[PDB]
Amino acid sequence: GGRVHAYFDGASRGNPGPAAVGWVLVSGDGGIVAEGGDTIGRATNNQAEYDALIAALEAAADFGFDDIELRGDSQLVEKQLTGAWDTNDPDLRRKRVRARELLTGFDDWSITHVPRATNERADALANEALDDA
Ligand SMILES: [Mn+2]
Ligand SMILES: [Mn+2]
Repeated sequence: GGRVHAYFDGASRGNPGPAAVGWVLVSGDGGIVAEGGDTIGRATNNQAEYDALIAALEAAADFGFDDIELRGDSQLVEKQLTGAWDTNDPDLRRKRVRARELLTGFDDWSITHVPRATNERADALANEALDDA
């Protein structure tokens, strides 16, 4: 039930190195119903952006929304998720299958690119968690 705008962001300090995720669930009247930031251990930049997507999807599914608008600032996640790009990387393939499994739970979905400054809150959640690692 209901629409949510789900922001997500990864942070990582190596290839791989210490990494974290951040995510924010907004209603349409603009309330932050839930948000999160967590350390995830060692991961690449691209892994952390995916892991933040998946954490956002899991939170939105938990809250039982039926219509999700994903908002993030990772080209690689967007292009792969929408099928514009593919990858050989079996790990990122698995993360896409997981994201798509989660998406199948919503009646409708979308994804939109926002500049990182627009994604400031998810970015702050990820980085504050990472700064504490
Ligand atoms: Mn990002
Ligand atoms: Mn960021």
